[PDB]
Amino acid sequence: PGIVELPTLEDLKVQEVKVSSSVLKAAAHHYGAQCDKPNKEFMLCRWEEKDPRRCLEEGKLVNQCALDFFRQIKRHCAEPFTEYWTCIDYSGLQLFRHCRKQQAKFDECVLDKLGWVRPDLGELSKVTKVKTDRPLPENPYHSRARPEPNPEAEGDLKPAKHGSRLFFWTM
Amino acid sequence: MWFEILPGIAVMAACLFIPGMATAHIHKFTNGGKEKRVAHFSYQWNLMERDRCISGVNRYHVTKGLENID
Repeated sequence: PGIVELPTLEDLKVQEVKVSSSVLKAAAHHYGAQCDKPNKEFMLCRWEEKDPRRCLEEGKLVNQCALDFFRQIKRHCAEPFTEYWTCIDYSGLQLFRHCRKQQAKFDECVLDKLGWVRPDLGELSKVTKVKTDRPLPENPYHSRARPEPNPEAEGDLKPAKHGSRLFFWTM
Repeated sequence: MWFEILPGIAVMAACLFIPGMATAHIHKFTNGGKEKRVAHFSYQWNLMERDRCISGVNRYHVTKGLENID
């Protein structure tokens, strides 16, 4: 019994970034490097509040920053990125292994056109510290008041009054 | 004098050839030239489903890059 509150359709009307999974995979490392702040803030909100109905604005801002990143890569390094993501898309598993020359062209293009460097191995998987300004959810699980603990057992022990007190056994 | 044996393998080789190419070509034909994307894990399937959604024409192989976004 209650209300399943749901934000109206207007709040979740994001611009809906539209690139295929192969295109996303091609720009994975550079996007993670130069877009880490919105992703990290949004995910910390998601993990702390534990309520996607609450951190929708961070979901907006992450999409805004992703679209800005893709607009920059469109404006500066369109051709190498296009060839690289097409060559990634050809593979069934989308492995970076086969596509290394196009990766080199894309990397040098973004390095000398947008000042970017790909993260080294394992750099993109380190736990980061975010400087979010939202408060800490006091009751993320919405837990009710806990039952009071049972009365604690304490006190000095003396011999049982009149022994066992079990039938004729006096002692 | 075993060259007479050789035709038996030859045609048989063709037989064993026919599926291996055909499947590959079929995988290229039905998926727009590119290799059939394999979903061994839920992440790959989610990527394929989002591709089907973004394509607008309900086929995952149809890919959109920079031209789709603003």
